[PDB]
Amino acid sequence: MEEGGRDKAPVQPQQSPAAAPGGTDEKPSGKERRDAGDKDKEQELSEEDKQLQDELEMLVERLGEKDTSLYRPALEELRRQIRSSTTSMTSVPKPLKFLRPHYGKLKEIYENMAPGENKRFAADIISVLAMTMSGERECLKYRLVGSQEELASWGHEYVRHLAGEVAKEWQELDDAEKVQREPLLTLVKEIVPYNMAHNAEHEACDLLMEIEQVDMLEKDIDENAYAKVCLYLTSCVNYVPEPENSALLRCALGVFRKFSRFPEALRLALMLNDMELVEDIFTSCKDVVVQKQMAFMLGRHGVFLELSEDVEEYEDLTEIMSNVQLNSNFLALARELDIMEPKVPDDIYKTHLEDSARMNLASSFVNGFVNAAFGQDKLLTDDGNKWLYKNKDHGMLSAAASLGMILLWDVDGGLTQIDKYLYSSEDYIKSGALLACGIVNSGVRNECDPALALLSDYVLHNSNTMRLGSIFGLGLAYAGSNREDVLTLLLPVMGDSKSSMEVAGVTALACGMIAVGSCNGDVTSTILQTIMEKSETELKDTYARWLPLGLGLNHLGKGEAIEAILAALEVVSEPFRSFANTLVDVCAYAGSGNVLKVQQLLHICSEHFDSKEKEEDKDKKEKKDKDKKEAPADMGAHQGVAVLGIALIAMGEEIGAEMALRTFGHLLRYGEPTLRRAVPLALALISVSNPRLNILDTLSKFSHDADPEVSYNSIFAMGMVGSGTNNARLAAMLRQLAQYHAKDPNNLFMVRLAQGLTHLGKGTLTLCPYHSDRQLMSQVAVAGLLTVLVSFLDVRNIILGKSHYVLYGLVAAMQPRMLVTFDEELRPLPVSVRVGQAVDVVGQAGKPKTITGFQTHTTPVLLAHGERAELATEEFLP
Amino acid sequence: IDINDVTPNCRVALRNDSYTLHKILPNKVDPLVSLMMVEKVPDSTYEMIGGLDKQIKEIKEVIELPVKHPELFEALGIAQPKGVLLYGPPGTGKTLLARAVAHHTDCTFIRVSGSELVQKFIGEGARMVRELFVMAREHAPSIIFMDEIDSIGSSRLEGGSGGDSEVQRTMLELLNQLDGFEATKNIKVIMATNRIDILDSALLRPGRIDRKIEFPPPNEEARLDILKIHSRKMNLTRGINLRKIAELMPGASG
Amino acid sequence: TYSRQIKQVEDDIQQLLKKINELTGIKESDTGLAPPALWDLAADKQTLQSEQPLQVARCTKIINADSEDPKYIINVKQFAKFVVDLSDQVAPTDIEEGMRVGVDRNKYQIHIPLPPKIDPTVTMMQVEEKPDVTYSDVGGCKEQIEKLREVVETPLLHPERFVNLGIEPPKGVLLFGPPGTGKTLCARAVANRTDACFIRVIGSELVQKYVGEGARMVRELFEMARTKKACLIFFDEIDAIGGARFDDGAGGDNEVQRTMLELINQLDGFDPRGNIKVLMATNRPDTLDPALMRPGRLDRKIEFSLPDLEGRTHIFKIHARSMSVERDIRFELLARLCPNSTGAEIRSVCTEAGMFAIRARRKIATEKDFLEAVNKVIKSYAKFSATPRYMTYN
Amino acid sequence: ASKLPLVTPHTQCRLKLLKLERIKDYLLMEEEFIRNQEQMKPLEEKQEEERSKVDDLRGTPMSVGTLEEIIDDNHAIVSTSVGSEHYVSILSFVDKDLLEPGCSVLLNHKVHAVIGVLMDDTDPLVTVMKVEKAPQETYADIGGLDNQIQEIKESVELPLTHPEYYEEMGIKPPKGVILYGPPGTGKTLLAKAVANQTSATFLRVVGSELIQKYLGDGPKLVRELFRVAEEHAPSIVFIDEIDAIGTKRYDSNSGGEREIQRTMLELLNQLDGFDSRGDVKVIMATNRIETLDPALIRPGRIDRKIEFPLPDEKTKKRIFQIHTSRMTLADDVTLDDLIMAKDDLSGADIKAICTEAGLMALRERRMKVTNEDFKKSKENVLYK
Ligand SMILES: Nc1ncnc2c1ncn2[C@@H]1O[C@H](COP(=O)(O)OP(=O)(O)OP(=O)(O)O)[C@@H](O)[C@H]1O
Ligand SMILES: Nc1ncnc2c1ncn2[C@@H]1O[C@H](COP(=O)(O)OP(=O)(O)OP(=O)(O)O)[C@@H](O)[C@H]1O
Ligand SMILES: Nc1ncnc2c1ncn2[C@@H]1O[C@H](COP(=O)(O)OP(=O)(O)O)[C@@H](O)[C@H]1O
Ligand SMILES: [Mg+2]
Ligand SMILES: [Mg+2]
Repeated sequence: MEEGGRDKAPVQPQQSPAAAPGGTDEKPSGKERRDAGDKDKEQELSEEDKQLQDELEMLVERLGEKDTSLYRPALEELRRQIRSSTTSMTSVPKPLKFLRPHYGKLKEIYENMAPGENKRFAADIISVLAMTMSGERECLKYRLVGSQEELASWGHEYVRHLAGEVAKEWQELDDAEKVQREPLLTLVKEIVPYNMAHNAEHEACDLLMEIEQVDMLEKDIDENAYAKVCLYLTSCVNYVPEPENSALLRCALGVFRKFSRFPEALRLALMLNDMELVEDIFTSCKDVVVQKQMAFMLGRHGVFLELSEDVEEYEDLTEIMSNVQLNSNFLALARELDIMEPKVPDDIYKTHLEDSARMNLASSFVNGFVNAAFGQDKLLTDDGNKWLYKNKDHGMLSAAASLGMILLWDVDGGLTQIDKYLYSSEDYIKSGALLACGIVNSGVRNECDPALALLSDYVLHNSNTMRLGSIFGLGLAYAGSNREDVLTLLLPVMGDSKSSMEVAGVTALACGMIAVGSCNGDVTSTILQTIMEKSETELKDTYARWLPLGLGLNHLGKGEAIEAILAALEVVSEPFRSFANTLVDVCAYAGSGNVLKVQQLLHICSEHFDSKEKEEDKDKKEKKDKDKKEAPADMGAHQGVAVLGIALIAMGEEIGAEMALRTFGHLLRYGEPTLRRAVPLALALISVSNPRLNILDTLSKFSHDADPEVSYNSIFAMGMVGSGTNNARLAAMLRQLAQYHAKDPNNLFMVRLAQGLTHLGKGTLTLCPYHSDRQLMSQVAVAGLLTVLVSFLDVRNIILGKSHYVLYGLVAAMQPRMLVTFDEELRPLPVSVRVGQAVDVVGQAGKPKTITGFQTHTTPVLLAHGERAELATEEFLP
Repeated sequence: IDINDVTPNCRVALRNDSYTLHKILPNKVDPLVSLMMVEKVPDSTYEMIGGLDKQIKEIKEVIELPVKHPELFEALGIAQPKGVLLYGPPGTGKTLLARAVAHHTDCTFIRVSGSELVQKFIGEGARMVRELFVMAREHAPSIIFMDEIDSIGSSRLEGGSGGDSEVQRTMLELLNQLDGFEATKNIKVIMATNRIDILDSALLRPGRIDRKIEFPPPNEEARLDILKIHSRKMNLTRGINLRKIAELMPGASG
Repeated sequence: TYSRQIKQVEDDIQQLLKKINELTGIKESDTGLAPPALWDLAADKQTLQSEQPLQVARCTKIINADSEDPKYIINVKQFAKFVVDLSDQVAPTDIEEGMRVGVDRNKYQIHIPLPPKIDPTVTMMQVEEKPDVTYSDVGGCKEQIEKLREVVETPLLHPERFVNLGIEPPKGVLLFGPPGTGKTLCARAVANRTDACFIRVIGSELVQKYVGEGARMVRELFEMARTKKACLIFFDEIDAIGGARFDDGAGGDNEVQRTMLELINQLDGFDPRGNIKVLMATNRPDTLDPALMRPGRLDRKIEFSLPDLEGRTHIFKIHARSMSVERDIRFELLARLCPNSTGAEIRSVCTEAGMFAIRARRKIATEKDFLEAVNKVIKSYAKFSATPRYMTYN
Repeated sequence: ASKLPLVTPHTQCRLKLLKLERIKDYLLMEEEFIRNQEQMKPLEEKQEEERSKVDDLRGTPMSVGTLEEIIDDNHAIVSTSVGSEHYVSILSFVDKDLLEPGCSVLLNHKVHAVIGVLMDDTDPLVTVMKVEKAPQETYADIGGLDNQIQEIKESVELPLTHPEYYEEMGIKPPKGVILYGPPGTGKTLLAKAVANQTSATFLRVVGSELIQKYLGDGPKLVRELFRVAEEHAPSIVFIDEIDAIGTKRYDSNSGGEREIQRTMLELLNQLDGFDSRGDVKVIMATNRIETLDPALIRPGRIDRKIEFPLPDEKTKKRIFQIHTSRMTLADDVTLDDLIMAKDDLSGADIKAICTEAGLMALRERRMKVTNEDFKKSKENVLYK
């Protein structure tokens, strides 16, 4: 190699620092002049971020590193101007001279004091001059300083101002990925007190640029998915004004504040609803937002939009109250029935091409599955009526309710259709008719029969199980309304303390799907009834399927978990009687990240050999491991699958050999080859040594997913194997139901509980009893057949793009592709790589698919989500 | 018995009840040895040459040199020749002057004739022909020799000519292989024929064959030299005057 | 800030995960060992329920029988033939002659019946999969699609109106036309939409080395087809398995004539195949044998011809609806510029227009790109064009 | 193992650390749960006892067989090497997922029960027609063309390097390419350059080897070749001098001219059949394109036709400059004199002249080449 010659800096400037010890005294001019000349030369070389090895900062580490370390403290004659030239010259090399743990040694140059206005001279670097210094200070120095002593000396007073200046300067040159690194520094510093950082960044974001707001809001919503409870509340309260204060869209804030309702507080949701009602913004945006504000994301929004200007602006709430359900039914039977939906498919029954009452009972379910999307039948199910007078009285009631299930979402003439066959004077016909009427009017939330017809059936409960078959339908028809009158009316049924235990259980399930938040008196009354009834008894798990389920549903949708702890303290008992310990705990944990909490809950008993002592606790723990799947971010799924394989299937006799495949249904409902092949491996095999009925339930959960594909014919092959093995009375009905449920029609397969963009979904509550409905033997004869059929009925059928205008003129102008799965990209961030599709129809848009627009459409109504964007006309693009 | 000593394709002794490995038998004859014993090429050497000095020089400059001295060719920066063609009337020395050259430079002599007795020694089915290289590249300094049969050497054409299933198409395939797609070096091909004017045009392109050597019928001096060479193996009498005997022969062949 | 610490933590986590996987011990697989988590329960029960309780049970073939006593004559491929009887648990009803049976190793007693031989080179022809084309991208030939679907699918879907009306539907169909027209694509669509079998076979697969092999393969194909309920067979490039009987001089190309004769014989005479529907395609039908084209074997003769004017517009629209083009491209002019062309040429025109757009930098293909792609693909490549000498089917 | 591909942060942001921490916590919880039963209720070794007993059941003499048929209830018919076939049972530790008819199955010696599955034995034809290492230097050695290279690049290289340009506007890359022109013009050299530069597996075959001496062997070769190409990987198939399959007739062929037709039909079937093709690229080269069947080169099978014309004077000078870069040329020689040597001189003649001149200089033991060497070399090479 070669040394010297061209290295002018390493000759004169290196000897100048050596002679500085002799120049400290009787040479005040030179100590500033040499520093200024070196700073100017360094700034000239550092004006470009390409030559890291500067001739002064990098070449001084041979012997000048100690000189820089011995500049401020080993002088004793620093001035008010020399100190600036000492701190500035020592803050640049000390940050990188040290080893990896340099965050704890940044106080000797830069953190000691602020030299002048170094932020003025820090605009020529990205993350080297001052951004690195701010990050180092916030990593260790400010973290320990500002954890509880934010008010301190210049190491914390001006430190906050410097950090804010650095955060502003990150998004000041180009608003590049350094702007994204600014949110990281804002989150790391004062994570719990993130409100101050958010307030500091809001002022910069509002006045920064008009196009620098959408990306910041998207990044904030992207990173809002994981934080502490207080941190999550602060984030949800800081990002609300991002689309409302800084931005003028005024439509994505109300839609995106759903995550700020259950997690933070109900008062936040009430304030958001009040503000949306007050901020009318004419009618277009407000009506578009409120159309999916009845049962798509949340409810009880038709009572706060009744202002004094109820003429054209505030009257639309009425359309939300009752007209929304009728409009949805008309759309499902108008744009789909006239395109591809025939009068009666009946194709599932004809698949057996290539005799007990069980077949007759499953025929009703098959007919209901194939009669979806307003499939009203006028005496088209005469087989069920004929079989109603032979056997299976409960099956007859299920068949009668299947008539209402055929005419789903009907409130116009559904009651007359049910009353056509209702007049039978039977202990099961009345219950079936009531269930059919309730299923027909699901989601209407109207005052059709609150206490007129439903109360008429409830007032004659001096009879058999007909009393219990008259509250599930009424509760389902009032699930979307949290009115306290219905809850109070249903409370006396559970509190009657009569022999009708089934009525009390159905009342608890019905009220859980109506109100799940405040009014702890209902939960206290349910707990008192359970303590009075189940304490002096040792009977079957009818109480366990009603008391823990009722307690969890009554206190469902609250992330504070204080109510759950209070209930656990008030329900202190043995672990066998404490089956609600994990059920109420997981009901209050609808959507969140609780891997550590799950491990702690499973730490009570990991295996413990399951010595017939805490079987209810083990079942609750297994069900709990199925949780944390509402918003798993496609990360916890693999770990959960591995844990289920290595813990339940790998080792188990009763708990791990029967309910191991139960969690597969709750994991997902779209249907993927990996899960469909893992479950088939443990379901197709006979394994007669184990509980074959459990294997049948495993198959029923393998095919629990809707939207069947062309591979479902393989299951039909197993049907051939079911002729001799897997006896008909114990497996044929289950296999037929599993095959039929997946391919019901073509639409109405959304059982994943995901509304719009990332909504947690209250529909899982309707699926919550269903997951608890199939956990034992004796299939379904009296209770299961009445709940497994109508457990969930709140699925949006098909359409994702329609004008929904006053004249409804526009039909379809879109282009479909795969869903958007990008986080950081260029300005027009790519969505997917499946642009190979383009259709001009308003039909099925696909589950994991998104449709974009062209021809200067841009969806000027919502442009975010909703599946019912109005897409207002625009002509600004020639 | 250690595994590393158990090389593939070896003879071993197996016990009866458990079929466990017991010993290692001496060896098995390689397929190359069997094939060459079947062909029975009558090897020779330089001392059996009559009046072919310049041919010897020409073939030495192409065959011997780019094996022992590759640096001599790298100094000039030229490609190493790979193919040689020999032509002349039959019975003139071509095979003898390719076997002696192969023997003196210590090269494995392989000849292919498309027969079917030796087909079991190459491959089970041998749908292609390049598979011979699998048996050739493990004897790296080797030479492949193919002689054109009398179907063209003597019978020329069958009435419409067309193509010869032997010799020429095999050489086309071989020369197409070792023209850049071959990694192993020190492999060469030799051709023997007569009346080069009947070669197909695809094989007369300038970039294919790097040298062509001629074998004219012997003259009086060469005939006398061959008579002198081949007259040693008999009990002769002092004074024969072989010049007259050589002059009597009107130069037919050797 | 702490990028190094995070990277080290992630690397340590990955290494620990790999180490834990190695610890669990799902290893080996040199000999075909299943992972321990799979055969963990199947470790000891099979030792005493599958090793001694189960026997070797060799397979043999019965040749004939006699009355009033079983006394069955059993033949094997390598050992001798014996006289034997049944076992205790087998009825004498399902012991019909000429079919494979199970036999002991010591006393030679029949135990179970077996299915017959299958010749795996014939078994590989079952499709077992579905291509991904539909009838929605087969534009330009609506009438041919209707005429083909009237016979291929409808009788199999609703077999109640034909029986009620006492009409027996046709069985075979042949598709002919110039190359590139569409035949194989239509066959793909049919195989996609179907629900029964789909046994595909190409004529070049029936040319065997030994004498008397093609007829055997055809017999095995039709036996396997008859075994199942009812499903379809597809013959591709039928003009390679038989042209015409022309034996003059030295016998040349007549074993293939025997194969063709066996194929002909399997479709008529002494209880025809019955519930099997075949369909064949070729590009030069002028060379097929007269005895093969008569009704009763090839009832339908759908013809595919070059599109006139609107077929070209439909092909252009359906091959370029996943493009990136502007709003002012008219396809009628493009259709008028190629008077006699096939669908393949139009698809190539679209692809070359896209490539010309990609050439320099741009993101949106313009009209000039389409015009110059048409000029370079149709006018310049008309040297080869493959078309003029097959419109005469020669 | 694709456990979690969500590493979108890829920076020093809190997102990457949070995702890594969550994945690590989940993995640690899973490992603790897995080892809870491994350390709390083992009840057996469960590590070496299993292998010991499966080896005890599996005897030391171990024969082989071939699958014929399999029944669903975990047994199958296997044929022995001698010829006898049995009805043995299939064990439960034999990972019954790769059991395929014709595969070598490892059987016991006592009761012939299925106890294992054995790997394959390579194949003595794959190594025959597979390229191992790059032949020579890339396009920098070609010179002259500068226009066919971009077309072959668009056909082959771009989808491998940049499978994003085609996805922006949704088109498919061109299917096939064919190279034609007078002999000695640089088709095989460009194929060599493509094989050097690319990263996919390269398979080559001369068209004169597609005709065999038995009946029904050509179609078998084509089927097996394309099966191999489709089963390895994204690959490139190079067939050169294809026209030689039709312009030459050999008496060694048992069949006449009809077997050539059958081979053609099989080749068309393989090129544009109806089953899924996968991702295979085909390159063809010939110097007589007027004798091929037109139905073989229709759009949809071969999409691009590329012509190689005879070089001009500028290309002649460029080829002189290329081929004498490492030669010690004396100042007497001039390339312009040799430029006008012939009216239709080709690329191969340049290399022939240079090489033979070098040889002639080597004969006389002279390192520097003179003008007379070239003067005699051109006469010795061209004029005959
Ligand atoms: N009606 C059509 N619509 C769209 N594309 C078509 C149509 N007809 C033919 N094609 C095009 O033809 C191409 C190949 O067609 P195909 O191979 O089925 O034809 P063919 O008549 O069977 O050919 P060949 O005689 O060469 O076997 C397809 O990739 C498709 O782009
Ligand atoms: N344009 C060229 N640039 C450089 N070298 C060339 C060129 N054209 C020909 N050559 C030389 O010619 C030699 C032979 O060329 P190559 O065998 O690839 O020709 P081809 O086009 O395949 O002809 P053929 O079909 O007659 O075999 C090359 O190795 C190279 O040295
Ligand atoms: N120049 C020669 N000197 C001595 N013997 C020769 C000469 N040329 C040929 N022969 C004889 O020819 C016989 C072999 O013939 P050969 O030349 O190998 O056939 P071909 O001409 O086909 O190569 C040898 O026995 C050898 O004695
Ligand atoms: Mg075809
Ligand atoms: Mg070539």
